Amino acid sequence: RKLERARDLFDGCPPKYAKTLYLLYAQLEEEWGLARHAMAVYERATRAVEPAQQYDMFNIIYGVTHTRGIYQHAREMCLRFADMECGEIDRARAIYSTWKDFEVRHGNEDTIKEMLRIRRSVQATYFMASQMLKVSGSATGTVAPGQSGMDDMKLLEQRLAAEAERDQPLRAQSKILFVRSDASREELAELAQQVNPEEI
Amino acid sequence: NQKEFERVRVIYKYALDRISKQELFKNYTIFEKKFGDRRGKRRFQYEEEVKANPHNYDAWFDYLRLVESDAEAEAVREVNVPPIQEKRHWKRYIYNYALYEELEAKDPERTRQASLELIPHKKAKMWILYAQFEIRQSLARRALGTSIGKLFKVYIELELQLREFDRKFLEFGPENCTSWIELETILGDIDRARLAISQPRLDMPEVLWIDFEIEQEETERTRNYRRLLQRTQHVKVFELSSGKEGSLTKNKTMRNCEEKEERLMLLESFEEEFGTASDKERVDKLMEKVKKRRKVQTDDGSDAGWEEYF
Repeated sequence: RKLERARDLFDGCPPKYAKTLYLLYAQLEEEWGLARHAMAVYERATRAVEPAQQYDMFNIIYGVTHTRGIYQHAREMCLRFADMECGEIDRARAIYSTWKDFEVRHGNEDTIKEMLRIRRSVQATYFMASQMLKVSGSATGTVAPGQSGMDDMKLLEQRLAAEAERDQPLRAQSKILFVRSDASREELAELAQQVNPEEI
Repeated sequence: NQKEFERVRVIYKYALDRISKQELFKNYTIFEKKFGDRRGKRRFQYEEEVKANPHNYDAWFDYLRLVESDAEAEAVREVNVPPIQEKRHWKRYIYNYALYEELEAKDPERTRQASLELIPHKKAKMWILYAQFEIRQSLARRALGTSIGKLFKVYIELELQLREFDRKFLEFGPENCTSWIELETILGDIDRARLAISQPRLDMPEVLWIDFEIEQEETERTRNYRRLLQRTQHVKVFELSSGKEGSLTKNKTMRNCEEKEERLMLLESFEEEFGTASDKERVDKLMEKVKKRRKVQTDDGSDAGWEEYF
């Protein structure tokens, strides 16, 4: 053992050595080695250490803190996904802290129940318009309801013929009241046809 | 870097008695360094850095500080155990949602002495009646003797007395008496399952007064056709379809049935149940080929009579 540690005084080599102590089941001592590696190699190689170190030490608050220290890319997301289910929203805030990332959070929030997801999009708005259209429209369909309809107007006005079909649908949805706004919507989409045709 | 175990601890302890009074961020970082340097048994500052950061999380508002009280208490629990529970009790009380948050934490603390903790959490006429039936009679009775006191309460309290009395007609009657104060039919159907039980139930339903009468009619019919028709006449008048289904299960099924169908048609194009009940009455007749052919004759007879009726 000491004969081996003499090497530690002086990465593949690192993981190998930690695997030695793991074979001897020194456990905690082994985790220390991963402490000594990561102080060296910085956010690049250190990740290569750190992914196995996490998977292992979790397998054995402490690890939570360790990711906390760690955080200063996808690894953060796997890790956060782990922590929430072994506070959840807190994790979603962390992922929030790019389109694919936005898509994920929304999924996990839906897993915590529906209500957040409509909420998530508002965060989402700030190619992305295609995604806000992907979720905002769904929220409008699901639909506070007056704020949601006015939001449907705010989103339809937020920024394409299918989208014209969308605004036309929103106008048509009214029981003889979404006509004027509907014709205005088709007019705006026509204006988009004008700006599009104007393009060289 | 000079490979000092003890001198570094002297420096670190001699620094962290004055230097955090401002605050303790670099103190926590040097705690992480001391836990790291010890690695390259010795996870003492792991707890001290986490507990200091937990308390360091500012309490703003009431629910925010009470939410943090759930975090640091769980951190203290896993790792003055009574004074941390007392300071946790004042944080939750000093914050609508804390009644459901603390109760959990409070119970856990108490479990981890029992008489004093229960009186603090419980701190109205029906609640005292619920306590006297399942307090002295540890987990479940006392582990739902304070959680229960705070929609399915009359149903759960009736199941609690039935379990406590049996280990009985004294506890079941207390549930049956509290069922009357729709709800009484649930306690009636349960007490009978354990024939007075079959009857009491019937009597109750009768006295009271579409789903409620369907349960009492199906129970008196399954036990072993006279009172099934009597319950149908004083309930069915879904309800029209139920009276047809009652006549199918319970000699004069075709005549009376058809009469009723026609009457319903006249009392409101809407003759789809007369051709359907006649086709099922023909197919249900005992005879295959002869049984199926008879069902076609009975079904077509209703269709011909229905198609020639305005």
